[PDB]
Amino acid sequence: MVTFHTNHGDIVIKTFDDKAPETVKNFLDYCREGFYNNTIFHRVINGFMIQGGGFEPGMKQKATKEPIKNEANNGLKNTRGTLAMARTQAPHSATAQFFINVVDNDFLNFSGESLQGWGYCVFAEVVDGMDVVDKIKGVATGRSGMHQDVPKEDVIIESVTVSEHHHHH
Repeated sequence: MVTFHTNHGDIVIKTFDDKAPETVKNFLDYCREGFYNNTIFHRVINGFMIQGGGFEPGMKQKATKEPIKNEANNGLKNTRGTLAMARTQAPHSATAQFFINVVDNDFLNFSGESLQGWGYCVFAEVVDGMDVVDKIKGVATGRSGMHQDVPKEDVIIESVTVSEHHHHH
């Protein structure tokens, strides 16, 4: 379990380690290194998704590690509440940026191992605090430089805490 402490409240997510192992490992390495601390949700589109984890206040982009394999051929769908990795045109270009689907976004789903089929890799899902996700998706937005749908008041991930539960027979 991972908890995003945002300035709108907590978002509690469960990772899908078995179905997106490289993605989850990449995501947890960034969390534990402080990478998402003081990043913002820089692209907020109501009825679509909220996207964050790349930019500090002022649209200061952080340097990232090497990009990761797209694991979207895991069968998981971009339904409301799931997290998926943002990326550019190249299917294997994801680094740190992720988004939370706020409706079912079927058109993001993997349909084949190709430029247009690869889609977006679901690796986790919100298990608590969708109210916080729904409050964020509804904030006022505007333009910033070459970017659009930037929240007029920064929506900030202040920090991330990881929760583990270990079981012994």
